Amino acid sequence: MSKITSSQVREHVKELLKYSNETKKRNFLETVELQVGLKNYDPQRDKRFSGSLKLPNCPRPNMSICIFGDAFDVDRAKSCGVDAMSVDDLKKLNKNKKLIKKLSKKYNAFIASEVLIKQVPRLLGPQLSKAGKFPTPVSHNDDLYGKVTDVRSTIKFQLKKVLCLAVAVGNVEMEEDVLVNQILMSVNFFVSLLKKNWQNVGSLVVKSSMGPAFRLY
Amino acid sequence: GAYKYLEELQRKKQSDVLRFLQRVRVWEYRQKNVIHRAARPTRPDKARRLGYKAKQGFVIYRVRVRRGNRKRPVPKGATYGKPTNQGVNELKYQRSLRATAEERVGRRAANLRVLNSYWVNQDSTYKYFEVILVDPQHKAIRRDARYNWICDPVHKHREARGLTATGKKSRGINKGHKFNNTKAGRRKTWKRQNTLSLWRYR
Amino acid sequence: DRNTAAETFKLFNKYRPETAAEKKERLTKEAAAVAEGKSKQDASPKPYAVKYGLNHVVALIENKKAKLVLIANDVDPIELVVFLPALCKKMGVPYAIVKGKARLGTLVNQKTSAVAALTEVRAEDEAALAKLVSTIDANFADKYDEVKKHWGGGILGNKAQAKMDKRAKNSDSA
RNA sequence: UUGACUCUAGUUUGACAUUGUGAAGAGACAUAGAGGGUGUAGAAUAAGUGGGAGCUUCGGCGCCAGUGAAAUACCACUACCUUUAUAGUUUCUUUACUUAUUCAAUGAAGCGGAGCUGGAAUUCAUUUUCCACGUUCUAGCAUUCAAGGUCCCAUUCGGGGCUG
RNA sequence: CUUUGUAAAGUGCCUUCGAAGAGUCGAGUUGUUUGGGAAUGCAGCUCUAAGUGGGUGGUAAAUUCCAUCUAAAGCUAAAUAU
RNA sequence: GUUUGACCUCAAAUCAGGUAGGAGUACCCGCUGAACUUAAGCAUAUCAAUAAGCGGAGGAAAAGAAACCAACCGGGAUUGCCUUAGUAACGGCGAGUGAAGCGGCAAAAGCUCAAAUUUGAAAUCUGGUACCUUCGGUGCCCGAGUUGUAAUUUGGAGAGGGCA
Repeated sequence: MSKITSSQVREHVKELLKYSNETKKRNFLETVELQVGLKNYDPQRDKRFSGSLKLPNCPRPNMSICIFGDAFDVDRAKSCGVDAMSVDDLKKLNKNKKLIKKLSKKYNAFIASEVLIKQVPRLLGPQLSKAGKFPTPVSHNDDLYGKVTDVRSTIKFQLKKVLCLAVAVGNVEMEEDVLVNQILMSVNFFVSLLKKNWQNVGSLVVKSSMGPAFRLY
Repeated sequence: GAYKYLEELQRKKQSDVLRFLQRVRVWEYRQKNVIHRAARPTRPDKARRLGYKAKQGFVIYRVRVRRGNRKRPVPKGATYGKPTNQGVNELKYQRSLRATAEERVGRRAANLRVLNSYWVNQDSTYKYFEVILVDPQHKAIRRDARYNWICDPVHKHREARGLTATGKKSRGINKGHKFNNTKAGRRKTWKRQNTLSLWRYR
Repeated sequence: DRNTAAETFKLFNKYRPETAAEKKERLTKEAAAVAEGKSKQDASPKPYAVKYGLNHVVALIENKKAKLVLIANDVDPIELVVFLPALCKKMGVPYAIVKGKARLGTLVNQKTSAVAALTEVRAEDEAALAKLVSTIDANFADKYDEVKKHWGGGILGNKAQAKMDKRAKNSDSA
């Protein structure tokens, strides 16, 4: 009803983000997310689009950083918490079985180059194939400080074999109204590839890495 | 005006309310005569839209025509023709059941003039109509200018000649390419374009 | 019920629409004062009468000017009135289903009225209206939301009542 | 006239409409909430999609060492089996209700329920439930309210209430 | 002769409004009819709407626009037939 | 259980005032409806949406002021003639049937209700009676009618309110 359930979604924010027993008050940013709620649940032998839609608002799945692009980004971003990995390395990295498992299990953010998107897809490529863990195009001598949002905001939409997906909706230190605006945008950019909404509605939830007994669709 | 709420309600015919009322009225009407009178309109908003007024001279008459096709009255179903006209059962009357209902009331109450009929109720073997008639002899109607015209003897048995809403429908009297055969009169149109019109100088 | 009805009709007995005589005399005074003084539409003080006729009071309820609406229970085609309690509630006018359209008709100097409505009242008689509005709101207005749910009828004849009461005492009360 | 060609009244079968209302089995659907899945290494038992570096009053595991496609723990939500306890439609089949419809009959007289009297049921004279309700040897008759009771008729004439 | 009249009509700018017809429209099907051809009208039966709505736009449908009217109520001389 | 009065629906009368049939039918509005015949046969077609049959009017009838035509630089109720045209179309695509728009002309004319709260006044109408200046008028009286009769509005508009 005129910004859907914004009377109970504000309760869903305030009665989670500031709690030390219910939400448990853990270490860091209590990162809020949401699944979907549809009747459009034909398992899609059509092979569902799975389109990587983006928004400039930051969900911030941003703990683990790495680097693949070299010769510029190594000595430009060494100021940041990145750790430089050279060109003769990914051979010895993937030579033992476990190293790549540890890498794509923990390392969830990557920076590449327009010259280092050539030697990428041979070795690492299909070792995971479904982890949703890849770099993105950023230039050699460029901003580097607009990447903190533009890369990790692009989270994934792979919906193969079963209709089980979930696009995260901001975190604690982000804007208060923007997460309740981007959820509506996240429904709109779902019905972009989908046909039905059911109807101007998803199925609301904002588990900030802890989901209490808030039983909303 | 209650008339707008009546008009809107009466359209929802399978609303729990009209469902009940259909069942109880169709019983009341079936128990009375075939062509009996009506003390007032059952649908006072429908009546007045068709031209009924609540002044002396205007009457309503409830009438129930049998449903179904027109069985050809030929004896033993034998037609004495060619196969194309051996039909007996699946044949339809060209006038409507409204027209038949108007026609039989027109014959019953000959002193009055049929203004307009309309649908009230129906079951499987009956359809129920309320004909709005007018008294052309009552001064009430003869003195008012808005209904003076009906008294003129060129409006005697409109329902018979087929000048009522039902008749005009059944005669396809409508403007457009759709009604080319029957616009100015099916018979008039036929004889006009089957007339050989010769001049003095050919 | 027949004591709330009695009191409603005792208030509604006043504000009876002007008679043919009372009208004529008032018109003779007014139309005379149009010559003598030339003071028209100020003479013949404002009338407090009951509002009546279906298409009149429907519009007074739609504009929310009505303070009490009496709805007849025996109108020839019920459809004329089936919508009126539901309209009356939605607009929030106090309404009562009163027994007799004949009783309403006798109150408005017609034969039948099928509806009545008090939209104004004299300052003296506003207290009675306020009380009788609260006692009729207890029955009709308040309980509308519940009565809306529940069906009437489905009631057997007295002979089939007695048969069911026999056939129910057969199995269970054996 | 017929297994000639083409039809048709009739009849019969189905669907729909007239066509309402209940009960015992079922689709649950808005509405819940416990199970509900071990190809793999691995403490061991990962259906999944998105979270993370510390929490918990103490216990317990992530963090990280660690295996593997899925990092557990801490939980949200999506269906993939199951349970039923919402009474939110017939969904299909087995019965029932009157009120539509239908068939009779009477010059629309005695219908239904109850109560008397039963004579009694014995559990025992009852607030318990089974148990009838004025006419028969005879080719007659049976019609205009008679008996008691109560007010009037001022006590003439009688006509009226309830029984019968 | 009056004399309607103190009562009726047209006209301009602003402001809020601006009701407009249901067993109908329409659809299926049967019959008939038309030059009207996946159906021109009419009629029976089943279903049965809507309110930026409905009809029509002479090849059925879906999506997108456009044009044009305003149905299911009604009065009305002459040019025509004889 | 009574007293009286309403209301609603349905009746009765040799009730006050009225009206319907029948005739005619050339032309007009409808319904119903063939076969001969044509096809060199014949069943669809054709004759023919004709004859016969039945219902209903008038001096004309019907129609008619757009749920129209169009696709244009757009026209603008209705009917009739010239034309479109023996054409587009139909059709055992055989026999055969077969419109419409534009264009010129004849005559031209437009309008009415329902859906609105008169609500500071059913303002409306039939009837009866009396009188008069009698295709009617007025006063009074019963009735109709608020389950809506008048004034206002008809889509081209228009209504309420404001100012000039």
